[PDB]
Amino acid sequence: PGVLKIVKVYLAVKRRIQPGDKMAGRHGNKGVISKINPIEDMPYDENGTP
Amino acid sequence: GPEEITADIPNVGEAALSKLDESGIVYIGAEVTGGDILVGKVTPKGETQLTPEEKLLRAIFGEKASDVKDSSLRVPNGVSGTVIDVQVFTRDGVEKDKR
Amino acid sequence: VTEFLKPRLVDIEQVSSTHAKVTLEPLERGFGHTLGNALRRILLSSMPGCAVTEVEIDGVLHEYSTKEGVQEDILEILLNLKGLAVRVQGKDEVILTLNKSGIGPVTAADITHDGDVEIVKPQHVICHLTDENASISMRIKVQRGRGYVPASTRIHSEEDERPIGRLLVDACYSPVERIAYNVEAARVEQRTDLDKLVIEMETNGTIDPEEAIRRAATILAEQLEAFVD
Amino acid sequence: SVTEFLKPRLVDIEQVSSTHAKVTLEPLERGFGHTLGNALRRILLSSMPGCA
Repeated sequence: PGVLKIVKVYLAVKRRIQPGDKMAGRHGNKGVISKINPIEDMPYDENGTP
Repeated sequence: GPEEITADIPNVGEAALSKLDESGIVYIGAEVTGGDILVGKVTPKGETQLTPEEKLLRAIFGEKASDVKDSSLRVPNGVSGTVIDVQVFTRDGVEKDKR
Repeated sequence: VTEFLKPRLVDIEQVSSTHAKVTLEPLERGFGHTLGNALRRILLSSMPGCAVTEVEIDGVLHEYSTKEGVQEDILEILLNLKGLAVRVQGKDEVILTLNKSGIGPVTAADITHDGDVEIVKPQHVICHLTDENASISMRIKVQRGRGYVPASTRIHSEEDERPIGRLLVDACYSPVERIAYNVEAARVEQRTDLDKLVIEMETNGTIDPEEAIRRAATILAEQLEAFVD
Repeated sequence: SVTEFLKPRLVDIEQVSSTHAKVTLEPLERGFGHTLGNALRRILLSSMPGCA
């Protein structure tokens, strides 16, 4: 009786990682996102795989 | 008087109404940045006397009369993003069905 | 200099259309690997590539929904088209229009192919519709960019614009995104021993391996010029 | 600059003495300062001609 009508509005938000995130692993291991450098900084593999 | 969603918010910015559909609510899928107002309900406000000062105010600007308190739905702080869809439920006896 | 033995790029074999294996003459060690790493950084950094800038699709106007006959979501179609790659002419900011109907498989042929735009994978998937009555028609502006950008980055640039219907997305704008710098001691017999370097570029096809390599080297030289001051 | 950014303008170098010094560069591009610094170190070390 209080409201003759009700209107629900739904909004969906995307989400990428941010500095300081919470990594998880079923091996129990937990990780906190520290820093991401330019892919140059990553050591190159024998095939150059950074 | 019930708070009716008709985008008829007294003293409302034009851009604020520019998003709300005629149903007070807004179009669908529309994205909101910051604290955007989506559904503008018009909660009734109290009335007054002749108030010749307010009579002159009505003769100049008018259309407000301090009679409809703004029950408009504005986006929460730190909340901004895409509105996937919405749902509206009206009690028996009310079937505006604007959207 | 003292018998510097200046090298020269040679035996440039384009392994693919978007990849290449380019060698060069021998040069003294301690810098050749460093030269390759700096070149990989500069080309990876200053990677001007033609990508998709803005989109407009008739059926999908605002954010995320499904229409009859449609298969992939607005962002899912965004990725699917991003699954294809774009190479532009000297003028960027080109506008492509993907319009099609029927029941056939989705391919990159059925898009607005003009002189300022090159399409490589004419077998790129765009989520073929299942209804004959369904008729895809989306016009998208494709620009050349140099680096990644947030999708929210362009928020203020178009406050009134980019209304519901107008679409803007984030991007990486890295023309190459796959290049390894391997330094090997070879190609020096008469003079002092020097390292022969082979470069295996792998790009998106927007730029040629040789042209991009030359551009990165010019940028590196220009930067080293400031080191004199 | 096709991601050409720019080149560190300010090149102030502070020398404590004739045998010890420190040099600072203005803003170079992300990774560009680091890659260039590593390259210059590798060059100046792996190649520093002179008489002795």
